[PDB]
Amino acid sequence: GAMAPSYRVKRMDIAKNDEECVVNAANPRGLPGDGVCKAVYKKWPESFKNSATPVGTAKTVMCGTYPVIHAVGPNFSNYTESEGDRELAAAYREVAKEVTRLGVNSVAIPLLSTGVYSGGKDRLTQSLNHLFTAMDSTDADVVIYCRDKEWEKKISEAIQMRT
Ligand SMILES: Nc1nnc2ccccn12
Ligand SMILES: [Cl-]
Ligand SMILES: [Cl-]
Repeated sequence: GAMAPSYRVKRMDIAKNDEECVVNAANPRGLPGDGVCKAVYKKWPESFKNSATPVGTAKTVMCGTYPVIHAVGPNFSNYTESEGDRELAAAYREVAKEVTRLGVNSVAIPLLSTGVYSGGKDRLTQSLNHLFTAMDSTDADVVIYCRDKEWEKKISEAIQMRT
């Protein structure tokens, strides 16, 4: 575990993370995809061997000794708000199990279902709160990776609020 487990946020490419493992915002078929998934495919292509897994699950594949946790959030274009909310919560619970099983002291994580799976809605608060529900009982240092400056500010404020 980390000596004083923390949450941090950084605005940069998750493929350049400084953590002991990465969470991919994966599609269920293990395809290269776009966004986080495509940068992850370019950085760790070996990790996409038998990475396909259902919505609401996480499957870890090693790239050398570096663990890539493929976490499949729901595409809110396809799910009802209610069913999507349940699957998004479940994907993060499966991430917490994998991070714990791997015995890592740190993990790089994107906000699942906030990009091309958002069904065109702002899901910063919904996705971040499900991340906290899952990860709060783990002792890994969590570093959240985001793209836009307003998202970095809002994620940083939500972390600082609970400290
Ligand atoms: N994950 C994330 N970071 N910045 C943004 C901006 C829009 C939608 C999702 N985002
Ligand atoms: Cl960058
Ligand atoms: Cl997404």
